[PDB]
Amino acid sequence: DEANIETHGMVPMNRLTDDPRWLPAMSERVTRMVQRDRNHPSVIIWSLGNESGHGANHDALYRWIKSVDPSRPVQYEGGGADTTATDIICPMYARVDEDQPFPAVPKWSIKKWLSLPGETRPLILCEYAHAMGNSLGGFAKYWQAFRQYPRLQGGFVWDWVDQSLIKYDENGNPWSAYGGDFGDTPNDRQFCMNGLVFADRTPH
Amino acid sequence: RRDWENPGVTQLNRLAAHPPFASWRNSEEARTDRPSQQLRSLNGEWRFAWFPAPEAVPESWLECDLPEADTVVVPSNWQMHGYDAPIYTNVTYPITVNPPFVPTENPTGCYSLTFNVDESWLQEGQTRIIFDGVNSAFHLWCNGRWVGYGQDSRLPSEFDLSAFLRAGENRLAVMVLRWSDGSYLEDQDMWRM
Amino acid sequence: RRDWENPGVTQLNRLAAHPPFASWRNSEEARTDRPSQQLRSLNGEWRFAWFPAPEAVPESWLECDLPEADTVVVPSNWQMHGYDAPIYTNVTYPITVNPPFVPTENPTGCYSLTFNVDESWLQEGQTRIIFDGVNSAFHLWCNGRWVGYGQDSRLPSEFDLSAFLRAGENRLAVMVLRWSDGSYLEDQDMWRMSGIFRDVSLLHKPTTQISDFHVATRFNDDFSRAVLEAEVQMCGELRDYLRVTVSLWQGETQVASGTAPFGGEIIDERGGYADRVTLRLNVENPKLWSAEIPNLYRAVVELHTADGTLIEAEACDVGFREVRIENGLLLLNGKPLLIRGVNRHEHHPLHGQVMDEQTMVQDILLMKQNNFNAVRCSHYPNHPLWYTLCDRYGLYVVDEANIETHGMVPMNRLTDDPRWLPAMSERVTRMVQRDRNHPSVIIWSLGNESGHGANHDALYRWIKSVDPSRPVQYEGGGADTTATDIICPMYARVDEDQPFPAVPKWSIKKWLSLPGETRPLILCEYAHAMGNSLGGFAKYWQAFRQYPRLQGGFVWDWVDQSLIKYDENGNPWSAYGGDFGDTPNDRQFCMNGLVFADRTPHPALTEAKHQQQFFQFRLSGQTIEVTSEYLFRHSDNELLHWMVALDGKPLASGEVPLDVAPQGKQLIELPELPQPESAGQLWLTVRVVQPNATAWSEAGHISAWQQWRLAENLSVTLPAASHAIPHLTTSEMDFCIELGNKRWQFNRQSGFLSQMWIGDKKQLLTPLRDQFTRAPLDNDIGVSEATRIDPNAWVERWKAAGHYQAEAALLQCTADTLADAVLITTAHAWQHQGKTLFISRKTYRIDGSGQMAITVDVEVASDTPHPARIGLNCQLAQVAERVNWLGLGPQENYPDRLTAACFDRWDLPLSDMYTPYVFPSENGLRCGTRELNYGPHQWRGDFQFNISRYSQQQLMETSHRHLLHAEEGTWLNIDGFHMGIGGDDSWSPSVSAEFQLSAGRYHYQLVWCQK
Ligand SMILES: O=C1O[C@H](CO)[C@H](O)[C@H](O)[C@H]1O
Ligand SMILES: O=C1O[C@H](CO)[C@H](O)[C@H](O)[C@H]1O
Ligand SMILES: [Mg+2]
Ligand SMILES: [Mg+2]
Ligand SMILES: [Mg+2]
Ligand SMILES: [Mg+2]
Ligand SMILES: [Mg+2]
Ligand SMILES: [Mg+2]
Ligand code: NA
Ligand code: NA
Ligand code: NA
Ligand code: NA
Ligand code: NA
Ligand code: NA
Repeated sequence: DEANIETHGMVPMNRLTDDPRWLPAMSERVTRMVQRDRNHPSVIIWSLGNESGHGANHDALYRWIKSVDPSRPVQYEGGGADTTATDIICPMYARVDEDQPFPAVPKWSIKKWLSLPGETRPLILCEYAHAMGNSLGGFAKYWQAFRQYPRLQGGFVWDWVDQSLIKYDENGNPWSAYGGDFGDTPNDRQFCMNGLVFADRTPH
Repeated sequence: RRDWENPGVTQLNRLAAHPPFASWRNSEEARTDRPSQQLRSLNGEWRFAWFPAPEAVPESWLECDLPEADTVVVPSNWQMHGYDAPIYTNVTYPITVNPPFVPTENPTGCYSLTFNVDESWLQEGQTRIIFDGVNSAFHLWCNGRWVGYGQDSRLPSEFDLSAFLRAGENRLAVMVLRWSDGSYLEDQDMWRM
Repeated sequence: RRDWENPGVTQLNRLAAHPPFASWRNSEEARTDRPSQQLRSLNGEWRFAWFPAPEAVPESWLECDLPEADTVVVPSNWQMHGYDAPIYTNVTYPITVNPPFVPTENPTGCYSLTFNVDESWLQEGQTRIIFDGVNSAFHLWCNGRWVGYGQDSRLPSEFDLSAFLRAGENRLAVMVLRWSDGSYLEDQDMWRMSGIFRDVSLLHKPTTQISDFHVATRFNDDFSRAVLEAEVQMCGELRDYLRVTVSLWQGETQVASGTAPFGGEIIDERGGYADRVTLRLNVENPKLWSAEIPNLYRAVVELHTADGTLIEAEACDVGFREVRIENGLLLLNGKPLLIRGVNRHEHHPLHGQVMDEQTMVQDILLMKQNNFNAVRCSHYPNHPLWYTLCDRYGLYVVDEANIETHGMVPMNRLTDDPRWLPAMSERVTRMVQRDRNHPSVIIWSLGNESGHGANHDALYRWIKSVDPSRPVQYEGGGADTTATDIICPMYARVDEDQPFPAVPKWSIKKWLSLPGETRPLILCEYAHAMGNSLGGFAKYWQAFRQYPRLQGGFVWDWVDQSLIKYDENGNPWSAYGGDFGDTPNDRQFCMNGLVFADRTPHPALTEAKHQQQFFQFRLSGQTIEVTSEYLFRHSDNELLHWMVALDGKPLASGEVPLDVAPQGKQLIELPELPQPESAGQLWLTVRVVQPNATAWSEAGHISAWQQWRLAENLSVTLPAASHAIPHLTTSEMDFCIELGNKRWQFNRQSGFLSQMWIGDKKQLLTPLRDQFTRAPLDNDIGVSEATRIDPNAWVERWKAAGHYQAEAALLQCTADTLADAVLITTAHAWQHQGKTLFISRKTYRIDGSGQMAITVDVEVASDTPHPARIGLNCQLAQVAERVNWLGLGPQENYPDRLTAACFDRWDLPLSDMYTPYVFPSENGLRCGTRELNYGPHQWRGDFQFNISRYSQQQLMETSHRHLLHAEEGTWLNIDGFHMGIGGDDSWSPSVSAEFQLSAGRYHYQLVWCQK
């Protein structure tokens, strides 16, 4: 269960999340979620949000949750996926054997990430195997690693369904539309379609 | 105030968050998960009118249904009704980056509903309204009188209507803003509706 | 709306918090800390009008001054000018508890000011106004236009007036609310006042400016190398030509410097802070900061173009020091501290909560002169100058968020509520943003008496995250919760456990070793100094020195919160709770200091000075071992003075230079001393004297002392036979004895010495009789909340057992004629409702020398509560100018509070033998007395005494010191034994057992004679 906080377009990404003036607004998105959902057994892990860099408000909120509801781990990928604000190393798109050593927020090979000096947490990818169009190449590589490495405990594919929208042609025949198709601009075209299933639920 | 341009005001008069409730008055029904007569759905047909900005909303909308509004299903996203376009942006915010402000041209959906309640609710008890999801922020009025305001498009916003209810017909007016300071925290890679 | 009843709204249009700015436009002035033309004071005469609720304020006010307004000085607390009453309440909120609402009648202070602004300020840049402290909430308008709103009485609120001002004359209108939702977080135990009580200033900054800056210092392992890191952020016009230069100076010498363009390192996938830059300066062998030697450097932060144009400059004093807890110890610069602390409120008997430089300086001098090295900001951020002063003079400070919700039930009702998280967070976050660069602040505190809520854990974490250089502490919820890096209890005792449910106060020694516990322990409050108190102080200090993890504590507290009132005659007098019509109130509970409100010391101050000494001594024959407790400095301004005296008669003395390294020792061999064969006890006294004056002390200041008994020669000398023998005359009603010009009359019905004559003059106004009670001290009374009431308190136990009303029953009175004397023997029983509480048996032996030897043996029922004292009392007819005694002194001292007193021959004016505690009680006792001289009398034995013009009955029945009246003659209380005074807390019995008179049988002897 993930809080409704995403500040991706900021520069740098934690611009708001590291600022105390935004703590109150972020805080409600995290605490009201816990207050509402805490008795559901299916919820096993709380998430602080998505792509918001890593700011001190995150550390504050991680701690709030840990004190109020000790029954579930808290995770958060921002800022490097292994920050002080996450109980799980939860990268997005880290590769199996290949490192992607970006400055500040590298994406190590998942097998390698586990054994970095002093690291002991479980690793579960918050997002992996980007299913955009003809994709899923290399999927088996992940599964084989998950099986061999105890601490490699799986991940969440990105994503379940294409966000395509229906539009109608001259004749009233429906068609699958994407970014820009509504005159919307700027837009990111087909980037909203990344599912394992078409919008009507027919499988890819 | 332009409460929608102030990250320090994320709600006004909103009640506290809590797990799903039904106010069952019979233990066995609560046990079986059956319906509660104390919990009613207002989903269905509502009156709706679109405006280019909150400054364009006529004050009379508070007191009476606008002749130009249309009748639409709620819940709904307005773009799906063709009132305006849904926008598909990944990273780049759909509005100029200048926290906490938003554009002056800020599409506004005016929703309204005429309803009434069981006599016993006029009698005693607390009658609240629950909006499971309003995107991105909104002001609420009942029988022309202001009730409160709420942000966070993905959690319920509840207000106590007890003191506003009246006998016979009652009118809700909900002014929803497409953009608000809450949008700054709602940059997910998806259609912006 | 009513923003003042909505915790979700704590400000409107308020600017971000930041460290002290002045916007200098010349670097040398910034370096020198000279005044800045860009920072003006708006303090001074303002116009003011009081209203009973915000709704009574007329609209016109916004536009123009109200004819009936008054001109008053700002900053000020309006209660101090008489507009309404300050209220004195401890725990119970001054308003009805119903968050977040406040009463509809809510005193509103309308303040206004017409002032000028130079055209130049408006031609360019930004002009902001800064309100350092407004209690409790406020709206602000400029030239009739609404600017913004602010909450939190203890931190600055700043607003941009750039668009609101005009050349020349301008007018502010400030509407201040006494009560707001902010009041729910401002329940500290102090007077409840209101107004613009801190400075108001106007600051000009350039459009492209330094919007914040943080200074850090990290060290190598032995502190021989440091790296100063300063992160600077700007607002405005971001351009490639901009640069920041940070230069560090030691005196007029620049020791390091760095220049860089803006653009910090990459921090995430979206890049870095292009509006930030971090400069790193290497400093070799830095001079370190500590309370012992407050070495400072000056960091100057210039914002400029690369080609050389200074945009503006900000600056700060920098103290190189590291604070860390390791292996269970709080270390400063790698050495373990021993906190000699005190809690200090910002209180002035005339100005209320307004602080001024002189007062602060005065407090700091007195603190250091009395061996304090630390202060806790109970319970809110202080006036900004306080920090500058602590940085410069050298005191460790605990900076505390202005959050206290004591009156809630349970105490964490609000701190555990997420709806209150935003309001609490601003209190913590803006405090840290303003005060993070001050070296004096070594620990952050989350507030006080607010229970332990999840909001505390979140905020603890926030700070740990933005500022890893200082520990975070918080006592609420049991003192050792997950929200504190230090076990910081309030009033935990040294050896005695107080196992309250959920939040027990364990003995401090035991607390440290509870299973799994490893943190250091520093009391955030201890040794409650209310009235005649500080009993047991030494017990604490002994433990702190013996247990490494017991690293001290902050006494509660520095200064009594008494306010000045004026009588019909216009004479000033000290007032406390309820003295302004305020009610409910907690009476004198607001007075708990080591000093009176005008800074005159209470006697307990001297006990704290001694126990907090920085030199300890041991004696072994002819050798004195001095040990230094300083961690960083050598004893470079100190000499040891030693003196040996025989019962006060000086025999030999000398001085020897002290040269002891920090934590080191020095042995000092004393010369061959007297061997007088003449009777008496030899006493060695040594004092540490500072020969040179300092920033905080004068030449000759004494910083430490200690005494030891050397040899004693008991007297075996038989006094000569008298050429005389007293005669006895008896009648049914009296026994009268005569000897020369002397006579004593013993009443056969009462059984006491009823009159004595020397020559022809009567000596007594009241007979000499036993006394087993004292006018109860604040600690005997025990109250922390003014009807109620504790049956377990001392005072109630004695009252109920009948001690104050027991009547002497005569059991025997006989007279016998001796060879060279007359002897009177008496026995009396004190009873209460059929119960015999005490039995007093005595003998009075009058000899041909004119001496009267009185022997007394008392029995105390084992089942009655231990009595306050076992002694005699009488009202002497004579009123003498001076008191001369051979015993402990010179200041008042009690059994559990006499370590500081020294045995010598003392001589003081009568009035010095009375302590004017605001709330009167037994006072002025001096213990360990062997001879007492007053007027023509002399008393010898081994007793404790007090002497003054006020009877115990009077002290007991009067509530304020100004209402006392000297009685005729002099009251003298001479005790064989006197109970401890207590003080571990002032709201439960606190006198240690060893200081309780529980022996059952007591024996004392005195000789009364003339001189
Ligand atoms: O990093 C991400 O990758 C996905 C790309 O399709 C999508 O934007 C997810 O919301 C985001 O977390
Ligand atoms: O516990 C406490 O005791 C002191 C008693 O005077 C005073 O009330 C302090 O504010 C409080 O923290
Ligand atoms: Mg808002
Ligand atoms: Mg994204
Ligand atoms: Mg408020
Ligand atoms: Mg220069
Ligand atoms: Mg010009
Ligand atoms: Mg309190
Ligand atoms: Na695995
Ligand atoms: Na996508
Ligand atoms: Na110690
Ligand atoms: Na007090
Ligand atoms: Na010396
Ligand atoms: Na009294």
